Amino acid sequence: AMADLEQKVLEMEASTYDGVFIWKISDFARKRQEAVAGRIPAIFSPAFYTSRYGYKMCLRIYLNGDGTGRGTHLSLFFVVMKGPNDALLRWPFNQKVTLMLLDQNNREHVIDAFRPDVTSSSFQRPVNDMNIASGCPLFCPVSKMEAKNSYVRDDAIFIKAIVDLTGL
Amino acid sequence: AMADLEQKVLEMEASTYDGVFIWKISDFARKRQEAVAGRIPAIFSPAFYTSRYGYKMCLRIYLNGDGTGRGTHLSLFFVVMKGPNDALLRWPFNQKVTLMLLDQNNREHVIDAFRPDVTSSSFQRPVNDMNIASGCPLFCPVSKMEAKNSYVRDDAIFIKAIVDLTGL
Amino acid sequence: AMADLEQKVLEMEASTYDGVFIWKISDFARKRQEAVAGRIPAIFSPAFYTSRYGYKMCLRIYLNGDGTGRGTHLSLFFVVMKGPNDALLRWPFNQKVTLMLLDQNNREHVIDAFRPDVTSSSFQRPVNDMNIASGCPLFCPVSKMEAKNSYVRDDAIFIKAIVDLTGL
Repeated sequence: AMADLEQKVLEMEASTYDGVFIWKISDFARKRQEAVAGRIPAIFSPAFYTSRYGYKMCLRIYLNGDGTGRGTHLSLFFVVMKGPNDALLRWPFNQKVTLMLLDQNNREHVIDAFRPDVTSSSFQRPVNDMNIASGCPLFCPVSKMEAKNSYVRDDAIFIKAIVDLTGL
Repeated sequence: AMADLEQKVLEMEASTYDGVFIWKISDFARKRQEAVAGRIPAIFSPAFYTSRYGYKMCLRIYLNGDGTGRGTHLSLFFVVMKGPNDALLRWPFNQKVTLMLLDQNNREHVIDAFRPDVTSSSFQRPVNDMNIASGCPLFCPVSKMEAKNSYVRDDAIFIKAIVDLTGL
Repeated sequence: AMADLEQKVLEMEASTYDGVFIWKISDFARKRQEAVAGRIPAIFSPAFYTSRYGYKMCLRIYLNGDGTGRGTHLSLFFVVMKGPNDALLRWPFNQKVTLMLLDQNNREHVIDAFRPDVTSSSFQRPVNDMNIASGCPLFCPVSKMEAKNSYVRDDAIFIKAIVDLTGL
């Protein structure tokens, strides 16, 4: 109860309703090692929405990679979740998604973007809490970021997601 | 206090600040029977506002009717509540209000609208937590909705309120 | 924990993210006297932001004055706080700030505005929870408001802050 209430509070505190989400990941070094050790391979971000009563979404990241990026890259994925208002939304989900690793020197951000494969189960109306994630297995080489550079600063990185709202 | 905190959280989670409110009512059948049985004739929706510091409002619904619609219609009412910034607002409340029962096939929503009766106590600056509710006693026949149709889907209905912001 | 969670909830409830904040100060008479008695010289307002992930700011008011306004004026100051996303923001803080004491008769509001002194310690990237406050020592004579007039009504006053978003 108490713990479950704190959770709702944190989720409410991180949520946004305009399709733009910024995820600050503090304690980067520790989490990065917990991933390398396979103790905590992935981390989910809090949920965010395309509009006040729009699609519910979240991100999933592997600090030491997944799939073709395992052990060599930071893998970042987008997840369509079951939203409270899904019955009012058009399905399958078909909004362009842009994902970024922010350069804290704003000189060169890592960026990738994709248009949902309407035939994939990842974008159908959610039956479970979350649909199968999809995104960027090779989002960023562990060396480009992590190592040093300008992506990690004061032991934290910022991930940014932009869900295009065309048609909504 | 714990229970009181949960309530505030849930209210904050539902609040909107642009005059548009979508109220999803799950467990329709059960609440519908609680209404027919006379155990819980009415339900208040969480509060929403015309602006970040505007009028505070909520909805009141009778799943089995009230007044001229008792036992035959779904009665939907609008409620002007005592807001924390009422001293900065113009009174009496004078914004056009639109109420809707959403068709979950978007085939044809039930809609009605009204201009507040400036001389009614329902729209004067609140002295109590809530002014006397007013709205639509004959909003929707129990048969048009409930029965089946496209308003009730997966045992839930969606009510939508839109407060016109002209002059604010 | 319990009180900690309530505090978090109260903060979230008061925050805004568009650079506009309205601060309602109730129990004016009592707090006014506590300031006069030197028991509680100043009060801080809840935090608000320039954007969803922008600068974090709050206000600091002296109901019985501070500095050149001590004992004769209401002193109102602006505070740049350490925000969770300062790494992503440009420093020093350089947005125009407008502060107002609202006339609850909307006939004559007290207003002042300033463009940050970029060389000031008050606008550099925060090292501590709060930077040195800056603002209006002689914002409003204790007599103009307090005494009576239209600023204090039903034992409450409203302070409003508007942070210009040009460049953000």
